[PDB]
Amino acid sequence: GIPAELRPGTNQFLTTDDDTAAPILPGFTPTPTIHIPGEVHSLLELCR
Amino acid sequence: GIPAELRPGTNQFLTTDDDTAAPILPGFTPTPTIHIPGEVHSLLELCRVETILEVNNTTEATGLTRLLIPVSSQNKADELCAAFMVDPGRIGPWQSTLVGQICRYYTQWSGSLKVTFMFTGSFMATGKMLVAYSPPGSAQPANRETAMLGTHVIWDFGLQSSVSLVIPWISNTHFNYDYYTAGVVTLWYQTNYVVPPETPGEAYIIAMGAAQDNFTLKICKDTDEVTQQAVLQ
Amino acid sequence: GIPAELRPGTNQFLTTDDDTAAPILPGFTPTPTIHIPGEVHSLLELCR
Amino acid sequence: NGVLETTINHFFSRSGLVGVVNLTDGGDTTGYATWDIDIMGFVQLRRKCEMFTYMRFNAEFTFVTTTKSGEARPYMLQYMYVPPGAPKPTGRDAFQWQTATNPSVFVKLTDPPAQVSVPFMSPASAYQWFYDGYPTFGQHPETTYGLCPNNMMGTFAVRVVSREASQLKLQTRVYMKLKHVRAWVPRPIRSQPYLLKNFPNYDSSKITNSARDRSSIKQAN
Amino acid sequence: NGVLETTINHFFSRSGLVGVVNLTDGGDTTGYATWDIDIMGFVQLRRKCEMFTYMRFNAEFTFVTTTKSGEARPYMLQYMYVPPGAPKPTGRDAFQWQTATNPSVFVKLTDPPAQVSVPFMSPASAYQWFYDGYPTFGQHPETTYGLCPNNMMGTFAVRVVSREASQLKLQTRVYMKLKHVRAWVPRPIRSQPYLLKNFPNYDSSKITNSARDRSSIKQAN
Amino acid sequence: AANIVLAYGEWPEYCPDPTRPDVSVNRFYTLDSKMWQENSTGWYWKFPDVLNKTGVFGQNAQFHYLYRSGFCLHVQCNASKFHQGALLVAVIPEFVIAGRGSNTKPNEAPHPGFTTTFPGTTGATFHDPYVLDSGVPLSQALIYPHQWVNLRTNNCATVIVPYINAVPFDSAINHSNFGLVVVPVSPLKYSSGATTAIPITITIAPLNSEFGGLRQ
Amino acid sequence: AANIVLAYGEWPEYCPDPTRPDVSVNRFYTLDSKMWQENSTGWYWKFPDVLNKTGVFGQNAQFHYLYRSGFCLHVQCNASKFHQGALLVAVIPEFVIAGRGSNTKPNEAPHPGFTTTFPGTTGATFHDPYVLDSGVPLSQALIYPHQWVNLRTNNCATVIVPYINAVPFDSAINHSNFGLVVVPVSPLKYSSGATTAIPITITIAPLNSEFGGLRQ
Repeated sequence: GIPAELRPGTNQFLTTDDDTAAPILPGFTPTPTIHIPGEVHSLLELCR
Repeated sequence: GIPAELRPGTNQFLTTDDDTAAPILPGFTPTPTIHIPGEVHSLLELCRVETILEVNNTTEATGLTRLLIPVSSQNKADELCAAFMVDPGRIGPWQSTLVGQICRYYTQWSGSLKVTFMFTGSFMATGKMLVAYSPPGSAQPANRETAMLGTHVIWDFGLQSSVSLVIPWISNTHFNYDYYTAGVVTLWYQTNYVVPPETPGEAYIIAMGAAQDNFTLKICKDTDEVTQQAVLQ
Repeated sequence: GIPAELRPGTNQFLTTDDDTAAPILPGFTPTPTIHIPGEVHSLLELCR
Repeated sequence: NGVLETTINHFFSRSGLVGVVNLTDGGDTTGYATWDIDIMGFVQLRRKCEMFTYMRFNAEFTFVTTTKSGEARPYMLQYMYVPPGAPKPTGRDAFQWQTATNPSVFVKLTDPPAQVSVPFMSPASAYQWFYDGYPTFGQHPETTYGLCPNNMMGTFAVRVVSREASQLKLQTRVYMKLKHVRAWVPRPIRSQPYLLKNFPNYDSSKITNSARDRSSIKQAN
Repeated sequence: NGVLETTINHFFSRSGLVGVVNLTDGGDTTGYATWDIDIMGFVQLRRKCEMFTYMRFNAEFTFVTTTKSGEARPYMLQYMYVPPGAPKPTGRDAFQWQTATNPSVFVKLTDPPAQVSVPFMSPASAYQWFYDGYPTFGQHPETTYGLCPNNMMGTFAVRVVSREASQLKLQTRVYMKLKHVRAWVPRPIRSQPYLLKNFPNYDSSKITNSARDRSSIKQAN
Repeated sequence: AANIVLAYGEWPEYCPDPTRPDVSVNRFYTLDSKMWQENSTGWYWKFPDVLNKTGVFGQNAQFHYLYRSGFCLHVQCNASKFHQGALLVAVIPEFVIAGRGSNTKPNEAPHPGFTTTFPGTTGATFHDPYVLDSGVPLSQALIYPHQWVNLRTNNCATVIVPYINAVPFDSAINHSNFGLVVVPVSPLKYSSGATTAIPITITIAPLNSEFGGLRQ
Repeated sequence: AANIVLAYGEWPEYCPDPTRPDVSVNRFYTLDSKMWQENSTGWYWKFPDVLNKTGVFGQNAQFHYLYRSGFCLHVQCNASKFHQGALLVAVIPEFVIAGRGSNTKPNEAPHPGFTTTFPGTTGATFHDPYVLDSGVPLSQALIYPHQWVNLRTNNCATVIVPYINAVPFDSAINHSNFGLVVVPVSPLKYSSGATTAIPITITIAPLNSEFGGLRQ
């Protein structure tokens, strides 16, 4: 197969990392989102 | 999934390797960089600066006087004033310069060097020196006459307050019995030092040197220049 | 991440194999080659 | 002839050892170990980054951990990185370790080393190892001269993950690689030995000469 | 009919065993082991690269390490490569091992072997195994004949990473593959056996004939 | 005026689009001259200090919380044709003197006093100039922006330095951006009967200045 | 002149854009002829040596630190039609003789003496030519640039060799680029009454020479 080599940082759990975790329920489609007024994007909007 | 096979070199940490390490703070954006003047890209930019050699280093003048080589009235013409080997990488006068200290971090160098002299005597004083370079393999020139036959510059103080001499080529090579033979540069009295009355009869030459454009270094290593080993605390 | 599966022949050192070994000195550039006469490409050149 | 070995970035490459920290479990008093990030620690890398004034870079740390006898065993470790300004763990069991904003890497002792990168953390546009002045604005009436808080890069702390104490003993060699290095306004490189860790202070009586002496000025070896 | 097996590069391929080094821990006097890189070591590969004069190539080393009984255990090892011109480690605990410019590979004993590549390190444009002359320029007044420092390829050193000494005993088979091989100005291949390692010297009294004899010239087997 | 040294090949500029004192701060300030003699060991001036307590420039800096500017420095040495010597005029950023007289501990390490760190208008004097009191090799001081003033040749040295720092603005009282070091590399020599002590005059023009955060 | 051997099919050239002695070094040098007889075992000349102490070429090489050139070699053998034999004229790069008389240790191993390694103008003589004193099989010496000079046929052998080395320039005194080996493969035979000893004359023209680093 494709030759690969493992590098340091293998088998480590970094709390701040980012990557796709396998969905526990792949075929589940969640309730579609409606329009709820007053959505907050940034905290700066909330500081002013 | 994608079939894979592990190869030797797996699970090894190679200090000199290169690869992306996972950012501990992915969403952090650092302070944008402004313009700070005097940025340094290569160390060669930093070698070409000409800095003072210590040509008088021996157990007599200890201090700032260690940077200065003298001339006087009592010295007859046609005799040697001072001499020093030209290599950046060994002990002696070049350890004070950048090019000398920067060559401690690299095993092999080669290129052309630039040696420059400056005269601090009085505006009224006058004389001449013969500054000559003997290529490697030739020994210490014994006489001014044989020194003249090589690569030299007659340098008259009254005319020029500074002279410059480009040594053509110099580099290290291996493969203390080798003792790395390299060239030497000597500085001779062409004529005795002439001075008018009511003027000091003793002056100093100050010598400084730097690399030129084609000077290159390679094969990095750490310096023996410091034995300190982790002050800390 | 990318789903993968290890196959037999993993973690083996085959003397005759071929693959990139990590350079111990990545930033080192070797002395450029000059022209040296009498280069030998094949041993057959040397049999004749 | 390739210039690439003399560039300012290659000169700081090649991860070296910036510190070592020891860990022993009595379980309560000290069950942990902490190491402040300081690149002034040893004298090789100190003397290199003191030939410049302002430097801006990234750090990449690799944690090599073994046991006292040296043979591993599958114990799990936690490497917490407390960014500058956060409180440091005061105990093995302290609540500091569950703080979400302190990133961590859980890695077993039998694995290859753990590796992370740190960004450029200063509020200033670059680090400066030479600061002439005082940190305080409060009209210092007048030992605080030269020390600027801006260079704090954070801290690592290490523990063993377990409910009870495990009697093993560890030390962690921490290798740091230095990436994307920009450097400004160079200095001369130090002749004299170092005395105090964080300060330029040197010895006035013992001053060593920059160039080894010889017999006479006009005799060349 | 495919020429590719006779090319000069395929003839030097196929990593073989270029040396073996033993390691034992008393912890202090010798806790380490060092091996200079020499491809003249054994007689198979020596006789091949002595049929040429100038050769230029890369090296690829693979370190197979086992224990005396042969069964592994997860101890960590350090392979330091000191490039030509650097000082060699004088002790297990010596400061040589923390030098940043000496690359290293930390790998556990239970892993697959560690593998690295070396570039072409000579200042000259190619290696030369036959040098007629003297290394010194100092007018040799006249055992130093034939030995050129240019062929120094560096050195490896091996230690076990630990704070205390571990009583295990190891030996390291080191296999070397030879890549991107160019070769020039061929020689004849040696008839006589080798006596001294680094020198052509042979035995004048015992000279062996190149072709095994037979009964009579005019009788063909 | 024959040769100006332009530090780091870059000219002073204003804030890269914080106020400007028009042309009001533009004029020469002439410091008290230093008297150089056979045994003189050198001098230095922490620069955004020297002008702190003197002049219209001084009132702004003490009453404003942030500060930015470059400078133009002129160093003249008046002396006859019978005097001889050489000086090294260098502008070295973030010049930090050091405690000498080694006692190495966390506690009793002899840090410099404020009068030794910030000298004021009268500048200070090197104990041992060979290390520049930095522990660093003076023979390498030629890295920085520098000029040789050699009595044999021209007696003037001028250097323009831009504002350099990791931040755009900084306090004028606490932080000293660059120091100005003047050392007598080759000692002064004169024949008997000549005037014994040679004066050194340094004139500084705070060109391209900015201030902010006034304090009533 | 019937056939020239052009070593490795490549002509001498100058430095691939270090000085040139115009045409001044271009001329034939004729070595002392060697006297070949029934029992003669062969000869060799370390080449950038033979000319080192003799001639205008010799003064340049001893007084210059670096050296580069190729050569043109002519080997003539004068002899009657009643003499017979054959010689093998070969130019073998980096010819390194070897210590014979085996004692194998780190210490007492009998390395060759300087007079044996660099023979000088008069060349040297093989102890046992069968191995070429290299330990290598002479029967394979035909690899190198070579010519047969066979008294039955033409008596001249000419070979042009280019400068070969891993570096562009090298010292003339210390390093001997190539040796010139002349061996009597088939022994000389002559009838009674004929002249007993046959001379061998080698003429060498240092074409395309360069020097550098003169020493006063």
